[PDB]
Amino acid sequence: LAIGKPAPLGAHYDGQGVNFTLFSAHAERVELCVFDANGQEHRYDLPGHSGDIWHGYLPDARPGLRYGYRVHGPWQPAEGHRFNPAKLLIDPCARQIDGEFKDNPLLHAGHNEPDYRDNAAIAPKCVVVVDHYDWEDDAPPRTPWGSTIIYEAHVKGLTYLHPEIPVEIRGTYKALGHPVMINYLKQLGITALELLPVAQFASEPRLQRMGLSNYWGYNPVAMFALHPAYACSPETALDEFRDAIKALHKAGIEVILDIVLNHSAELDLDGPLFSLRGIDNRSYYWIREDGDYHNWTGCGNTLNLSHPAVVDYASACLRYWVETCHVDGFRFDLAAVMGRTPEFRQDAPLFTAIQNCPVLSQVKLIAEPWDIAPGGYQVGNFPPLFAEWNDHFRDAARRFWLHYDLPLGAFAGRFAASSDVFKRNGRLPSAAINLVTAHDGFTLRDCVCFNHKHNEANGEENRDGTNNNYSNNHGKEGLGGSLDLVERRRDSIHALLTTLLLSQGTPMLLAGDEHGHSQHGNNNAYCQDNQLTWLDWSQASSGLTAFTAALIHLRKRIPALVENRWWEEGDGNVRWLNRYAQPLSTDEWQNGPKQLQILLSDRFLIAINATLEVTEIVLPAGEWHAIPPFAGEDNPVITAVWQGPAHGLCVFQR
Repeated sequence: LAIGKPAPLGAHYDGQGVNFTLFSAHAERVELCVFDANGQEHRYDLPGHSGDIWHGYLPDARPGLRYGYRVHGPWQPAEGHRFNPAKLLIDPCARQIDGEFKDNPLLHAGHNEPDYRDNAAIAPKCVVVVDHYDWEDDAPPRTPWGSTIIYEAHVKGLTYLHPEIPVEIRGTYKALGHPVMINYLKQLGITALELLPVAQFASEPRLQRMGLSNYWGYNPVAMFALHPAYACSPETALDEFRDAIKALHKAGIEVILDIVLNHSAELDLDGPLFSLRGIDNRSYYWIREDGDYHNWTGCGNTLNLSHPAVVDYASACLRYWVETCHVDGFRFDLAAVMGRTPEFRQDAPLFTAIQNCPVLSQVKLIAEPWDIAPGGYQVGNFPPLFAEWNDHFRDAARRFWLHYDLPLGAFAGRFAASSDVFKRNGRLPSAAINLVTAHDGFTLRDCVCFNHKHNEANGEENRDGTNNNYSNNHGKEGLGGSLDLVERRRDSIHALLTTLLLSQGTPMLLAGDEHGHSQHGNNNAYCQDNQLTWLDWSQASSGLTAFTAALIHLRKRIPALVENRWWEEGDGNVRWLNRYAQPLSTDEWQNGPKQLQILLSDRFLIAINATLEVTEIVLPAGEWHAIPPFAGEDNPVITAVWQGPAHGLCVFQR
């Protein structure tokens, strides 16, 4: 093997061979492993070793070359070292994997002693590849944060059962860019399509043994590879995905990738050995004093995102998806791990690396500001470049409309972009990603049809999933029921949807919530790739869809919601009025009836009756007319006193 160069990261062909690079601070020797047409394996030590980077060059190596790594080093259970050359490892920067990660006993690295059985026969291989994709004139929409509306969707579930999409592309990357979806997305009014993880992932062994699979995809095995199962053309999925991205960009729609950098599919010490564990367990992961893993993600392991080599690796990965795939931003799963040096720091290595990266600092950065370990709760403590998922808005809103036990003041707070949380530093209202629901938990519809979760299909006897849903089945457990039950919850769904799309901040709507999508009571469908999870369009509600689309287009017309500036007492952006159209007093905010009016930019008014009985609300001065979707366009009815439904609302304009 030639000496090659200590960069770039991974394997890159240059016309006369391939240059292989691999990081490892504790490896004693690295063997590039190549395979011929007879499956026979050929091994070569990597000549190069600059710093902590091992490198080499294979002259005449052509794209399509299957390879893997074999790393020698200390096998010290107590010190957190797990080097086991008996197991073929994957290049952590591999851009394409060949093979499936099906459960197998040969994969385990070993407990106190390294398992000596060779795993080459059933271990997916990496594939040298070249990218000649022509981007033509694709440019980033760069949509203002003040006019952003995110739509969380699952690549397969979004179009798998869509009647208007050609059967052979449903559930694939190709579908995302088909005229049917692009048109729908545009007419609905969303600006950013956020996809559940698309970095090649595997199904954990525990899932495969239960006859299930990993549906969401929060279990990455190759962070630089595009998940092939969602591709129409697997051996060339990336081209397919980028074609869909061109289309979406042409229609002015952005693409945001949900991504996990906090853990790998290697899970805990009982999980399969794929890469990191055998390349440099000590460096890649957060190890405790006894050599075992720090389980701060609750997934088995936690990448040490503060380690310089890991920061390089991570930031290089994020850069790859932007430069090669042209995504418009990221949504970080269990983001707190990114700031976790031992403790969470807003100035942690990854954050400063992201902020100083000319490319990454230019895209949209969204975080789930926390992890499950003590000190991992970082709501409102992320760098000013990041926006944050506002889970407190999720629960607050649910409690306000479904439980009637939330102070009128707390709700007004959540509606005003949760200032008490983001109103610091140079952060704007848009840092608050408001959501009523998301992939985890109940769909919007199930929040009004179920009091309890029904996760028995997940195989854990309903022990899994959150127990704090703040839901209200309105009378009977389950979908359907009397016309009354149907109308009573339609009022709540309209109210929750309005709260979401009209609140100050960045709205994120969950795909399927516009049309009554249900998961039938399952509130943790992470392992369900079937109906109950896939969007059922043939059964979708056209009425609620239009109701939702009108809301989103109304928003774009309200200055107080699109300017993205904090509202100041009396500046005109908003006024809070009671049931008599009077400024709420001190008492009223504390224990007054849950009824108020929110007039924005003094031309739009939202009337709220969050009590259990129909009431009358006297509107402010002027001639107010209900507007779509609460009334028809060009509505001539002037409302002086609003007859408000129980736990409902209506919007007016003057």
